[PDB]
Amino acid sequence: MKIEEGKLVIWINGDKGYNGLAEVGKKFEKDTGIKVTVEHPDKLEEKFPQVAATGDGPDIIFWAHDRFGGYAQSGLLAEITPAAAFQDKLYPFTWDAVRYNGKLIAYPIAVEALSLIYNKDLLPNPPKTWEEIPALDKELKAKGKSALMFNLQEPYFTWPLIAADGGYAFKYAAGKYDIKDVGVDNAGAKAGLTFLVDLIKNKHMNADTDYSIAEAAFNKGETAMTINGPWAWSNIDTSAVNYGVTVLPTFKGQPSKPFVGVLSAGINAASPNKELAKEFLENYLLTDEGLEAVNKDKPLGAVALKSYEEELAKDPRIAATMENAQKGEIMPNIPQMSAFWYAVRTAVINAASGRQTVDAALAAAQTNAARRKPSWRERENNRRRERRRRAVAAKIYTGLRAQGDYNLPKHCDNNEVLKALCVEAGWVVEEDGTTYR
Amino acid sequence: MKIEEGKLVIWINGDKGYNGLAEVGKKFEKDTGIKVTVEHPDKLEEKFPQVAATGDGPDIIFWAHDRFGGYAQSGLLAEITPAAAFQDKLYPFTWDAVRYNGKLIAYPIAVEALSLIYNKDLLPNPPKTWEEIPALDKELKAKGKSALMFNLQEPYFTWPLIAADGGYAFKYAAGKYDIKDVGVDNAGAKAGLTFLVDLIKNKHMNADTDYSIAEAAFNKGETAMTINGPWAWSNIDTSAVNYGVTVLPTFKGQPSKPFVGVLSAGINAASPNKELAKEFLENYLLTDEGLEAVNKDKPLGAVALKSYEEELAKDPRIAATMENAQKGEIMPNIPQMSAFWYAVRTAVINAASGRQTVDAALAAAQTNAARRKPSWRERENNRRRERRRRAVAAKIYTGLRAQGDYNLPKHCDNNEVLKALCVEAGWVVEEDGTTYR
DNA sequence: TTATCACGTGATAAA
DNA sequence: TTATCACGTGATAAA
Ligand SMILES: OC[C@H]1O[C@H](O[C@H]2[C@H](O)[C@@H](O)[C@@H](O)O[C@@H]2CO)[C@H](O)[C@@H](O)[C@@H]1O
Ligand SMILES: OC[C@H]1O[C@H](O[C@H]2[C@H](O)[C@@H](O)[C@@H](O)O[C@@H]2CO)[C@H](O)[C@@H](O)[C@@H]1O
Repeated sequence: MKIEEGKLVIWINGDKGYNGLAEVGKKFEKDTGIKVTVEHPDKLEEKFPQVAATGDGPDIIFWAHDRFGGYAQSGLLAEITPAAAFQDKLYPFTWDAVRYNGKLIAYPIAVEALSLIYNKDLLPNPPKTWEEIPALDKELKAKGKSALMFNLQEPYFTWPLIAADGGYAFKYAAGKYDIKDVGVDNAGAKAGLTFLVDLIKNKHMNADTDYSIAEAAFNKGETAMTINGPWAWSNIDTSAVNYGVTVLPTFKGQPSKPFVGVLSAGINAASPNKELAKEFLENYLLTDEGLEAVNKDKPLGAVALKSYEEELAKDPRIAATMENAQKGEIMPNIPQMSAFWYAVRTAVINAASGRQTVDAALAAAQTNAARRKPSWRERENNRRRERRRRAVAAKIYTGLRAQGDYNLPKHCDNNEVLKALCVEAGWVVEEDGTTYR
Repeated sequence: MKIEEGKLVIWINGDKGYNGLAEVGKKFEKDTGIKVTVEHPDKLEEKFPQVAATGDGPDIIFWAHDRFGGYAQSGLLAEITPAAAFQDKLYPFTWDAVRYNGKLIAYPIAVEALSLIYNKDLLPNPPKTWEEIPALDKELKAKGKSALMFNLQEPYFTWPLIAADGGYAFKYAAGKYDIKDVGVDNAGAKAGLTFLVDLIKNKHMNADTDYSIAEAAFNKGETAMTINGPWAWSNIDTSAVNYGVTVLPTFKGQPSKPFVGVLSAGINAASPNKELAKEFLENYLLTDEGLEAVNKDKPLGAVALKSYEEELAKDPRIAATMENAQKGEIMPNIPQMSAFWYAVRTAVINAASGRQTVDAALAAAQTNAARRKPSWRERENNRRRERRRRAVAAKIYTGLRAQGDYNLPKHCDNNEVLKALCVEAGWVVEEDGTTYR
């Protein structure tokens, strides 16, 4: 898709309140005539850097702030320049999450953190430590239930356990993140992931469990605990499960440290609708009535708008979310974040399946998370170099074929030409190419 | 995942009644103690041939019959051997759809065909031809609505229009399909796709429209028509849209010819649960109460079970489905079907976007749909041949380097060794490798 | 059918 | 950093 003047197309993840955001777009259209289409395509955070490099893509893209710095480095986002009065409507730290190289690159919407979700009926007293989960599962298995199921395919859900005992992504020193200092391979990281793998080896968890599998098992009352964000609450509300949201369990006496995301909206740098997107975001979405329509669909978490967050903060589920977010850290937005997430995703999946041990999976993840992505020109230098190496050799064999009179067969590879050249220079070449004078 | 003795894991597409099928699995577990997990992973029809080749994968896989012959050729499915009395409970033609090389390779469940779905309130008199859709869109656009939106990303939804004027997939002659005779590049195929592209060029349809985009626009009353199967009816029931299901529009005075699918269940050839899967499928799912629980979730279409289909056939939506299925054809199940679907998917997307003209997109699709997939041994013959070609050359240069005394530099590519060999034989080599005596 | 060379990125390493 | 050779499949074609 290409965006056109006069219409607004929005991308937002399929687990967010896209139907509520479409209501906000319908009110926008009612007051300005600008149609607003909300879409939730799969892997949007991956498709956007591909399509936006040539002017394609949506007008607005919704994602956690950790992806936007990579978008900004590639020149895909329009600089966000809201009035000082509007910046004051949002919490400063939410603005910090969308500041890259001194510039605001997106509008912050909501603060998201994973928490522990548990079935009050099956488990009135949720556990406080990770270590007492294997025993808890033994009790529930005798009843036909399981202790805990959560998404093992995305390292977002596993990172709180990895980070508890000291595992970290990029070290922050003296005002900046050091991208060569990755801490996914330390003792704290190995201890957390080994406990995860140990849960699978002892049949307390399934390596293939994914989002929908874990969501269904909890919402059907088959498992007593899940780990998820505020977006998942509305599906449990409609189910018959009476649930609570509380602090994540400790590991080795240390709190789980979830990576905190700030759902943000960036404007495509190629959109002839920048003013309309700025108007819709500032005056329609980032208002009480606008965030309410989205929040009633799928809860947003702790919204960046002060006026509406003073209402939402009364929800004890939001207070638990903040409790977990205080125990965690706001994610970096640096372009390296995507390479960090891929490497950890592979490390968690490979160790949970048994394809790799914990030590080997994390050692390679540390190398990958710090691997410098080669520039386009570097790739091009290599391609041209090998193209030139072949062209020189091709010319040589072209000259030997046309001028050697080498008593060649009708069809032969250039190796047979090279062999003929060797005997002419006084060499002996055997069949496997062994050569001597 | 690997399957284990005593439990049943099922894969079914995410647009089908997986929650209803889970109810059937829960009743199974109640009467036998065998837990049954229903999962709907993305692209299951693609993951199954990958994971099942090494013993992984689910116990049972649900898909339209067109994929199963390729699974059977790869040896991934257990032969289905139901008693004669049970075969008689299902319509013979549904059994034919799952017969490959004389053997039954799956249990048939339901017959699916696309129909025309329309909003009765916005459009009480649905159109009968494709040709009158562009004018109909002009009327609805002035009201703020659109005429027709359907999935343009999957060629299943576009094939009825391609096949109307004479386009076909594989020709059937003398009792068999000829896999070298592909008819996606004839005048009938070009005419149907050109009309599709013409709908996009004249702004009546969007090239990027996908399933969820089309489903939402119809279920929100923004478009007057969509093309979908019976699985989509329950989402429109919960919406406020008053809809009807009728025959697909004609093109060039000829009926649209949808490819008819038979939702089938195959048993993994690597499952130590074959008897349990056979028991669950025959005595729990393929019963009235079992198909009812699934059908109440997402409608199945015209079920293969005679006793329950005599009930469902009274539904006028099912009668329209059958009306369309009679105008279409049962899909082949031959292994080439997957290569046919990929080629047409690329042809439709490339022409709808403008990356390729209709003529070029269909010409390449015909070549691809008939392209013989090279055997593993053929791939291996090529790999070894090039490995051997490099090994011979490597030895030669190894001998020249160690015995030439060629006045070489410290580091040089093998091209510089070859150059030195040329002057020793009496040649002149320039820098670009131009050589002569 | 088999065959040759192209092709761009990977594995490895000198510096 | 740049450098070399490996690597398996693609483009092309003789037969
Ligand atoms: O798992 C890697 C993934 O983690 C985070 O993604 C979250 C997202 O922030 C949430 O809003 C929600 O959608 O769950 C996602 C995990 O599936 C990072 O934001 C993302 O960049 C990263 O790839
Ligand atoms: O579009 C190619 C696709 O068409 C059919 O898939 C259908 C399927 O049969 C229906 O049950 C439903 O899920 O919609 C699908 C299209 O998205 C073929 O069965 C399938 O093999 C083919 O790839």
